[PDB]
Amino acid sequence: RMIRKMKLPGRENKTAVVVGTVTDDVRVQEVPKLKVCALRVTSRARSRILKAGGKILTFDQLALDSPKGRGTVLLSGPRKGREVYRHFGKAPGTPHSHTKPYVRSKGRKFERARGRRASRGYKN
Amino acid sequence: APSRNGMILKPHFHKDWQRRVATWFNQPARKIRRRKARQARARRIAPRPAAGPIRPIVRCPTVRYHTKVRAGRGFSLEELRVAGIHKKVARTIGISVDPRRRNKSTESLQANVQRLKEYRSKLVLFPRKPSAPKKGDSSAEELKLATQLTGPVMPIRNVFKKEKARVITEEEKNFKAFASLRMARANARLFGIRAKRAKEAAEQDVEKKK
Amino acid sequence: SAHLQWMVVRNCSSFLIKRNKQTYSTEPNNLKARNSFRYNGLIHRKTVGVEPAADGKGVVVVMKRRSGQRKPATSYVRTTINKNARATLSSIRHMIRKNKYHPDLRMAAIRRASAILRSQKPVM
Amino acid sequence: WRKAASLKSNYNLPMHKMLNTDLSRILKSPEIQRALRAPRKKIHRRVLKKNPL
Amino acid sequence: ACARPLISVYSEKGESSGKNVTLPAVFKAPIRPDIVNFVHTNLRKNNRQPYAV
Amino acid sequence: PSRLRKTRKLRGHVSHGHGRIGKHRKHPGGRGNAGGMHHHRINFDKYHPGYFGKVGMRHYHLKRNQSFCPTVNLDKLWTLVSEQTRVNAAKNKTGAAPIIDVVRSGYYKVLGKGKLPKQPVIVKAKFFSRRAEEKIKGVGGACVLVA
RNA sequence: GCCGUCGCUGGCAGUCGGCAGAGCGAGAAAGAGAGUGGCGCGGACGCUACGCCGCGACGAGUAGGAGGGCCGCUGCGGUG
RNA sequence: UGGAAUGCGAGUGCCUAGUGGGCCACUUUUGGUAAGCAGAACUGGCGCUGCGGGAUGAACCGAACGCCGGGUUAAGGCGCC
RNA sequence: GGGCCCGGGGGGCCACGCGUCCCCCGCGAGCGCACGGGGUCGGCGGCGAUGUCGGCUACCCACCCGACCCGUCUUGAAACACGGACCAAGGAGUCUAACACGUGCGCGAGUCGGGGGCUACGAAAGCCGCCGUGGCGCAAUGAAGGUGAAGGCCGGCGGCGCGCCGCCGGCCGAGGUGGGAUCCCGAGGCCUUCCAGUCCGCCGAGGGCGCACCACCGGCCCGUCUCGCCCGCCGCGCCGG
RNA sequence: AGGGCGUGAAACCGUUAAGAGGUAAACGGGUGGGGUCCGCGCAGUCCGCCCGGAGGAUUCAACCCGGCGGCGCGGUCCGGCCGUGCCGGCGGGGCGGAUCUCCCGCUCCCGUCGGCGGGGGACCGCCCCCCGGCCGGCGACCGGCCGCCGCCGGGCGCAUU
RNA sequence: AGACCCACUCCCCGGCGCCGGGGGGCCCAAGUCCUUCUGAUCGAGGCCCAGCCCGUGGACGGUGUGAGGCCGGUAGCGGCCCCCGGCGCGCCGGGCCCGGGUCUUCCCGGAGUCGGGUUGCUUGGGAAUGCAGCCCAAAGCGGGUGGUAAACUCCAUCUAA
Ligand SMILES: [Mg+2]
Ligand SMILES: [Mg+2]
Ligand SMILES: [Mg+2]
Ligand SMILES: [Mg+2]
Ligand SMILES: [Mg+2]
Ligand SMILES: [Mg+2]
Ligand SMILES: [Mg+2]
Ligand SMILES: [Mg+2]
Ligand SMILES: [Mg+2]
Ligand SMILES: [Mg+2]
Ligand SMILES: [Mg+2]
Ligand SMILES: [Mg+2]
Ligand SMILES: [Mg+2]
Ligand SMILES: [Mg+2]
Ligand SMILES: [Mg+2]
Ligand SMILES: [Mg+2]
Ligand SMILES: [Mg+2]
Ligand SMILES: [Mg+2]
Ligand SMILES: [Mg+2]
Ligand SMILES: [Mg+2]
Ligand SMILES: [Mg+2]
Ligand SMILES: [Mg+2]
Ligand SMILES: [Mg+2]
Ligand SMILES: [Mg+2]
Ligand SMILES: [Mg+2]
Ligand SMILES: [Mg+2]
Ligand SMILES: [Mg+2]
Ligand SMILES: [Mg+2]
Ligand SMILES: [Mg+2]
Ligand SMILES: [Mg+2]
Ligand SMILES: [Mg+2]
Ligand SMILES: [Mg+2]
Ligand SMILES: [Mg+2]
Ligand SMILES: [Mg+2]
Ligand SMILES: [Mg+2]
Ligand SMILES: [Mg+2]
Ligand SMILES: [Mg+2]
Ligand SMILES: [Mg+2]
Ligand SMILES: [Mg+2]
Repeated sequence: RMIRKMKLPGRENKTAVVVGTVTDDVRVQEVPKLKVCALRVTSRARSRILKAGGKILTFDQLALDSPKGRGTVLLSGPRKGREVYRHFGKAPGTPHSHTKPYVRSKGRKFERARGRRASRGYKN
Repeated sequence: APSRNGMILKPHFHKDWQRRVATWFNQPARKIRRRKARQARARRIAPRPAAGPIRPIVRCPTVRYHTKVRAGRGFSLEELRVAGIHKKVARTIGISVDPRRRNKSTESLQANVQRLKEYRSKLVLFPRKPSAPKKGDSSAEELKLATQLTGPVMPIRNVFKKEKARVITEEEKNFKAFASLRMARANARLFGIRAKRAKEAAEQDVEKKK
Repeated sequence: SAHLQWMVVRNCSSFLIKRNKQTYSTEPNNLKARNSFRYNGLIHRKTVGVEPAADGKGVVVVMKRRSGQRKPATSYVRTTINKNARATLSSIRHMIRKNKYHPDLRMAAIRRASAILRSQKPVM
Repeated sequence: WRKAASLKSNYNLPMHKMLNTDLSRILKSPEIQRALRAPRKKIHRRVLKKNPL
Repeated sequence: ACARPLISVYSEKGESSGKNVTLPAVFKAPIRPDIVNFVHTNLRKNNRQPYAV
Repeated sequence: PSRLRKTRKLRGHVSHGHGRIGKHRKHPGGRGNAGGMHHHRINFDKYHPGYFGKVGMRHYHLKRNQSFCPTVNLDKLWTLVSEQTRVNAAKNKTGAAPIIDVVRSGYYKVLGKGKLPKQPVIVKAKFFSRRAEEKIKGVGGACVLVA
């Protein structure tokens, strides 16, 4: 995601600033050179970025490089990525509420009988 | 009463469970008891392997695990007969023997024969009478350089054959795998009824003759 | 670094003393004895101390040399000034200003080297 | 941080969330000092309101 | 930081011997008192013995 | 830590955080999941829909290892081999194609989700998906089966 | 007048000192910028930044909630 | 020319206690001879709320509360208490 | 009355320069006074060592106003509602399992040795990776058998009758619209005698790439339905796609 | 501490002292009266500068010697040390690799001939250690001479300091 | 079991007798050193340049507060002495007269039990998981199991009473 957000036209030779961590993404094969500044960079993303030839700054190094933050690209990972945000919204068992319920296990006989079958009772 | 949103959780605490509570405060006091009796045993059997008799190489059942290899219970009497070791004398040189094992394949029977050869060759035997050597007995030069082997004897390690990079032929690129799976699955789900429908095609079209 | 080990010493030191809504500090070379980043006598690279001379009269001045920093034995230099009340308060002043040595501590050093002279006169 | 632990199985010293921890030298550095507005260090306490009448 | 000095082994007579050892990299790892405390106040709950009426 | 809990600020208030009008009685709704069909129906229908009834066929002696089949997607297929196997086929010129054995890594089925890098492969696997096999032909490569 | 809460997501690392020049309250987006040609050795306080300082507005409360306690009780690891 | 006026920073997300006996008043209002009765509507109160007045007072009139000095009021008052 | 009370011939002006072109006919120094960014006096006087000075609080007493006994259930309690003679000590949201959310920490598509093993405090701590079995996460969907997550343009061939269908070999490649912190370009400009004149900075009309997120529309996987036309071959089929 | 005897609270009681007393007592706000002790009250703060007034030192500045410390764009002085630096090499070495390939176990077919159980060897990456090059740091990590400055000690100063 | 072959003398117990863990008993360092507090010190200060002495002993308890050095103890692959047992080697009197491989001929199994019906209990075991009562009551290329009752036919798997 930092690749495709730094490949957008125009923002070349800029430093990708993050406030969280820069995890690896094993399902990407080519890595360009990137100037990056984050709080953490996992020990398998330091490898890829440095073998590519990019720099990995810190927030103090960034504050010395560009105090006013000129030449940067603020980013932030997906916030609704957490599995928590799938139970939020309209409660389940409600017309057009694709919200995930809290169930011990998922299977044939765990909340599949009445409020889901048009046969047994109804469905929403 | 249930709250707004949560699980329907069933706690299995409707029996007098406080009576039958098992606490593990003696877990460190039994790890030392086991380790102590494990070195009293590794001192009672002085040069014999500390882990005990050698165990065979054994595939596992249950397609979940039928690609790993394991250490069985004993060497089947077939593998002992092939290796030439009497089933009642094997147990006295630290070879494990269980009679219950069969041997349907051969690639494993020869693996366990090669295993017995690799053990009956590393075996340092001490003479029954100390002050007098015997015929089938390692010479006195070994016995002084005979130590107690720690850990399992001839440990079993899952290996994988390294296959080098080939070049793909036009018979390999021609192979539609998914169609072959859906076809073999159909030709197996339908084999019985096809054979019966053809027994009927052959039981009717004969009546026309007589 | 100074700000780093100050963020470790600011509350869980052994010289820190907290009672009666006040918070002083008992560091060796802390002058004004109060718990602060500026006056702490152990955190910085260059500190100043003004102790009383071991005998009756005089004031010792304890500068912390730059070269020896992880060598506590050969780190501090000490100079006993057993002079009148004014020359010693022009020698501490020169020691700090003309050397440009931690210059925000000068009036604190004079104010302490005067408390010592005052606490060494014959009582009444 | 470049040579792993030999006696442990796979362990490298934890990385640093900031390298130059001396924010005194950082703050009075020409890189940052130039990119600042002049300090507004004047105290403007409440002006008593007299009566224009 | 990155500069690892050269500590000097001290003979048993107090005087410094000739031997030197380069400061191991562990002595530059981050000082995290919160992690140290959280680990201490949990690891020393382990040497505790049960007690109950 | 009791000294951090909420019963240390609740000393001196009569009802201890639980109500003056409606007391904190023992079980004013029944125990457990009681009244799933009678007086807790709005909750068992607003939050656990489908909790009551039967559906489907039973299977008496189910053994969870006859149906063992862990899958791996094409996107992370190239992560099973080392890195000097994917780049050695880049620098390669004799067209040789590395053999990726999947059941050796611990997956049986190969599903095709991600993109692939343009180089040939020989994927040995137990089960293949239609698209997982088409994305491999379309890049040039063979889908070996292994029983 | 004083205490407190809230807001200003306010101000202060500029204690930049004979390697000196002491400013950012003023109605009007932006430099007390560079270069290129026509004696007396002196100067309060501060800054536990989880700190300090300035401005306004506000201040009832059962059931209930939250925070802050350098309020208190008994033992444990450190430290005085 | 941000297409009436006036005012004011808004939007959104989780987790959530207590409650699910109410009562009074102006006005409208149903049953009843009526009731400090039973029952509705709107707003404001009491409950959860002191203070000045109504001698007294859950609910009326004024007015809502950090601790204090000066000044002025509300509603009520000014023979004496 | 308004127009600087348009124009001609005794009192008040926050008006008082010379040199033109022209329509209307950038630094003067001092010196004080003060209705001026919240109080000072560079004004005083009395008493003070065995009977007097100060001490708001705290002990007793006096007087004026106020003032019903607390906990409780209650629409409502000082109640002719209940508990309470007095004092001391003890006395009530605890621990375990599960779940959910929030939060701090380590690692991060991985993660965790909890079980096992190896080496006074120590029953601790350390270590194992060919001890990661296994749990949870990385894939869902169907009752199941089971299936299981972008495509487009290009030629060349066969078919229908210029498009499409299938068929081989190319290159392009993981949607879009609206809002969107942040960042980027910059017409013009930021004074000191006067113009050109470069570097450094900063502001800025307008124009851009657009984080997260939100709305909407497309796309993809499984189940199901409807309408269909084609392709596959060891088994040509109540087959498979 | 006097045989249920460490400390010996509260309610309750006795006696002594002080005050008080017809709207039960107690209570909040406000003062006044009296007591109890405290301030160890009762001639009332000190501090810097300067001016004068009387005295006493073995005393100031400035020089000389020795030590110590700071700073040094000593534009760029000598020699070190490190770099979560960067390139080179008729270099040595260790870890890892799902990158490749002479001897050996044992195997099928007559010591010939093919499969595989095992260490070399080649290779790639990292790391470590010697080689040269620069780069840049020594402010988490310096040593000598040189310069300026400060300070201390010892002299020299005879006193309008 | 017969024949062909090869291989081949410790194995066990009982003592007699001597050879290197457990219990019990006893003991093993060093200040009561000077001044000074107290009712009493185990307190306070001192003990040079052997930094008072010991320390593999600074756990603890007692002793007129508070003790490494007063006492018992603590540490020690420290010692000394008793008893038990093990592990050992000889010797006696006994045992035991012994094995494997290839052919050939032979032999081989557990009943009122399994099993079916039915009833009662139990189990997650659902057209009966297990157990038990009553009735019926076996077979021997048979029997049981193969988690849906039944027939047919295949295979897998053990060998109940
Ligand atoms: Mg509730
Ligand atoms: Mg409350
Ligand atoms: Mg209650
Ligand atoms: Mg509550
Ligand atoms: Mg309730
Ligand atoms: Mg409850
Ligand atoms: Mg009902
Ligand atoms: Mg309030
Ligand atoms: Mg109720
Ligand atoms: Mg009513
Ligand atoms: Mg109520
Ligand atoms: Mg209210
Ligand atoms: Mg009210
Ligand atoms: Mg009245
Ligand atoms: Mg008033
Ligand atoms: Mg009146
Ligand atoms: Mg009254
Ligand atoms: Mg009650
Ligand atoms: Mg009532
Ligand atoms: Mg009454
Ligand atoms: Mg009652
Ligand atoms: Mg009573
Ligand atoms: Mg109590
Ligand atoms: Mg909840
Ligand atoms: Mg969490
Ligand atoms: Mg006593
Ligand atoms: Mg006693
Ligand atoms: Mg007593
Ligand atoms: Mg009396
Ligand atoms: Mg004692
Ligand atoms: Mg002593
Ligand atoms: Mg003792
Ligand atoms: Mg002693
Ligand atoms: Mg002794
Ligand atoms: Mg002893
Ligand atoms: Mg001992
Ligand atoms: Mg029963
Ligand atoms: Mg039951
Ligand atoms: Mg069958």
